[PDB]
Amino acid sequence: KTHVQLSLPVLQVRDVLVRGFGDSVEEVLSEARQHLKDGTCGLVEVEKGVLPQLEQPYVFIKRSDAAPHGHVMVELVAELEGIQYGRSGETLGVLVPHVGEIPVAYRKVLLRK
Repeated sequence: KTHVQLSLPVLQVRDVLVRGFGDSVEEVLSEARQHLKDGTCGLVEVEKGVLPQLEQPYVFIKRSDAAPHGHVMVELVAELEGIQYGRSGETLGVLVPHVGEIPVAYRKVLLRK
């Protein structure tokens, strides 16, 4: 399938133990996709002061369309030193590894895989 229905645990930035996916744009997009497939991916909602608390490169989920079965269609865009790799809509949040942090909510998305 080109798209997969996921329910992503929404984490508070100060709970996150592993604050990024790796060290290159290509690695973080790779690792993000692997963690989404394995159900080991969390979502941090972006507000003032959140991104400086996480590690670059960043992996964002961005709205790809204007919502089958309650699931917003999203795609991955990475960012390193102010340059983005991909072009998409509004940010729903920044992806991070999930290693058992307690979420505050779940975000239903349809991920272009």
